[PDB]
Amino acid sequence: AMKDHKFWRTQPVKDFDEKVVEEGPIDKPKTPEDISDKPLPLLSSFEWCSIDVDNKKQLEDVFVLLNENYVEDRDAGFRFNYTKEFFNWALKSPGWKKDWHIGVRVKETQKLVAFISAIPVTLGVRGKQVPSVEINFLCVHKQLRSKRLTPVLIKEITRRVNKCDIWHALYTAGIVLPAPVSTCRYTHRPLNWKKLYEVDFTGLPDGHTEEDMIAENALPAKTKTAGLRKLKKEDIDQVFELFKRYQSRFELIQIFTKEEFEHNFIGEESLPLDKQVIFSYVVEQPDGKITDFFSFYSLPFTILNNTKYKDLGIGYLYYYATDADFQFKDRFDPKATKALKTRLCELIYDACILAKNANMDVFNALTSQDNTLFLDDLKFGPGDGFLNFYLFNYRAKPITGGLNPDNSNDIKRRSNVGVVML
Ligand SMILES: CCCCCCCCCCCCCC(=O)CSCCNC(=O)CCNC(=O)[C@@H](O)C(C)(C)COP(=O)(O)OP(=O)(O)OC[C@H]1O[C@@H](n2cnc3c(N)ncnc32)[C@H](O)[C@@H]1OP(=O)(O)O
Ligand SMILES: Cc1nccn1CCCCc1ccc(CC(=O)N[C@@H](CO)C(=O)N[C@@H](CCCCN)C(=O)NCCC2CCCCC2)cc1
Repeated sequence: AMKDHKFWRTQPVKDFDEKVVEEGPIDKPKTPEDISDKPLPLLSSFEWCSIDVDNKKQLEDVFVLLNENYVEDRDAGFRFNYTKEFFNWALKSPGWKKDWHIGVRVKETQKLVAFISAIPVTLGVRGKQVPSVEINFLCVHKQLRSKRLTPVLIKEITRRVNKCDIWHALYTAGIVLPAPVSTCRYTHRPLNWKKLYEVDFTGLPDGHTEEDMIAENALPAKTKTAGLRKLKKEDIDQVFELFKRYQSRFELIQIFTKEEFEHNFIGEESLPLDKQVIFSYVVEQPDGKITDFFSFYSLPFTILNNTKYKDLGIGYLYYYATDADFQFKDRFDPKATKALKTRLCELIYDACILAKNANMDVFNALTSQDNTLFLDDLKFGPGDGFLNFYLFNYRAKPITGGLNPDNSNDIKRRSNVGVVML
């Protein structure tokens, strides 16, 4: 259908038909001297803008913008609540630039009415290093939808990034578009089933009673794992080396330096429990050789439409890593596959205890990576929403996000997708 995308049909992206043999760039090489130094045009009523995260009324402009016009569920009763803190983490990774925090203020009043964003990252498509940028936070004010302002924001953020000599991008979106490299599904391990129920995040399956469900989803008040401790700087190297090792396993990943890792996993110390964004943990055995690591972050829902409650606490399982299976085999071979499982099913379970204890009403995950071994087992239910990963200017061989054709967790053949968008 690429032809019906009046805009996308002009972009360096893979296609629906097109099968590939050799993964590589889509445009004939370019160089910054080739790119325009002039920001694109926009109706006279509006002026481009650049957002300094460290400016307080600018962060404020964005936080408000997205807080009222960003992504909602398919039925519009819940909306993402990205907090200023969260922005402070995600928009300032190492290498970030204010020139890539593009805003679009209306000139007469200056009201921020559009945003699009890029932070730099280095991909690992089938192990082939690829200097790219990661895109996220594309948002246009509700009263400005359909004015086809988006292709501009893209055309403009692309332009700025080319000017820094980068030519590739990783972006994920829900809607279907040109080259889904892979796809995944969100799932939900209820922490506060009754509340989820009282705000219509879920319903009551027949033959069941709140007690039944409430008991069915019950979680221990204390984690069940020795060595289970929360990451510190001191660990980085072993951890980082551990993570690096583990993720080797997937066809599509981010190639974290050590710094743009520590930042990604240990957030600003100042912040209190109700503010904190990233929750990273590790398992330090007696001899020290920490063997386990997993993280998750907090990204609530603004419960629009409800009188019983105004906010939903949600914890998204982030990155994780474990030595189980590999020190064992070569192939992800059975005796080793199930070897991981039990160890995984044991980690995440504590993630759910941990997340629950941090006040998260529901714990989410994606059927990407080896999520599939523990999901069903750990009671992660099927979400109604899905996520599509894409690559701008790059021929990639379709990779795996854990879904059998009936959108069922593919427990056998897991997921080749290694990144985890924020
Ligand atoms: C190497 C450098 C290059 C780097 C750049 C790489 C690509 C980046 C672009 C992708 C950015 C998405 C990433 C994320 O942020 C995560 S996903 C988070 C996304 N956020 C939201 O959904 C928040 C709430 N929604 C809105 O704010 C939305 O308003 C909107 C901004 C998403 C879309 O704006 P709009 O509804 O007013 O439509 P429009 O008239 O302005 O433009 C339409 C054209 O753009 C495409 N259109 C509509 N929604 C789209 C979407 N989410 N992604 C992409 N295209 C979209 C369409 O396919 C179409 O074009 P066609 O004619 O071709 O069909
Ligand atoms: C990069 C990025 N980060 C965040 C967003 N994006 C990009 C935007 C495109 C990705 C996207 C769009 C919209 C959403 C919101 C969303 O889809 N929410 C769904 C996720 O699946 C949801 O809340 N599902 C819940 C509630 C929806 C109810 C209203 N329809 C569900 O299935 N709940 C039932 C769970 C239940 C299963 C059984 C066990 C108990 C829990 C998520 C991601």
